[PDB]
Amino acid sequence: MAAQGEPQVQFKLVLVGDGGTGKTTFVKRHLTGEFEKKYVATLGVEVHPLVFHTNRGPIKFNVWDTAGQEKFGGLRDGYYIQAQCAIIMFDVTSRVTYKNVPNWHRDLVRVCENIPIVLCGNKVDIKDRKVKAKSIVFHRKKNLQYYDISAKSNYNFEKPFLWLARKLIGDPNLEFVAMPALAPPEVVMDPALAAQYEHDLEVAQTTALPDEDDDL
Repeated sequence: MAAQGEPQVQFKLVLVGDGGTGKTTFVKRHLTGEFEKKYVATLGVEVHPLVFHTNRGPIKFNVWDTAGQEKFGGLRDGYYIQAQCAIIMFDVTSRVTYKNVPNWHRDLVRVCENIPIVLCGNKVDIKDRKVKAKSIVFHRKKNLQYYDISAKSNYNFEKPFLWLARKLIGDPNLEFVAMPALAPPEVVMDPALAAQYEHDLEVAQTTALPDEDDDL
């Protein structure tokens, strides 16, 4: 990756979390990824090639999205194998989804040790947020980075991918030069709400009592 003219850098991204989190909606935000999606019958996985353009050139994250297998049970070893990075998604309106994040993390780490993982709390668009910055403590212990996301509004779509890219490449200076074509926001995430949520994360990030915050 250090030199130019090298063949395309692709990473296998495993997207896991409880059914109903909004994993499918999240992946589908990237239009090109949707258009180029491939369904692997044996696995029962939809692989979406998400191309992100960075300062160093294109980085492709082959996002493996489940076919809803998570609803009836765990995911097979084949799904997890050779994962370079992962995003574990929970729903901020459902406490249970957050509670099951340790289980997903454990299964993921068993197959792939020391891979960069971002935990994302989706559906921050919904006003009654149940899992707040105050209670998100899982990341500290596991050295995972946390991002508030809203699939519906394309809020912070770039951030998990960017952090993963930086860690994988090993360059903290990596920036996404252009934003990929994204499906138009279903709902608009209110700027005031976004600001408040980010502020909450930061306040406790500095080890204030809030948990995501204790995490940082």
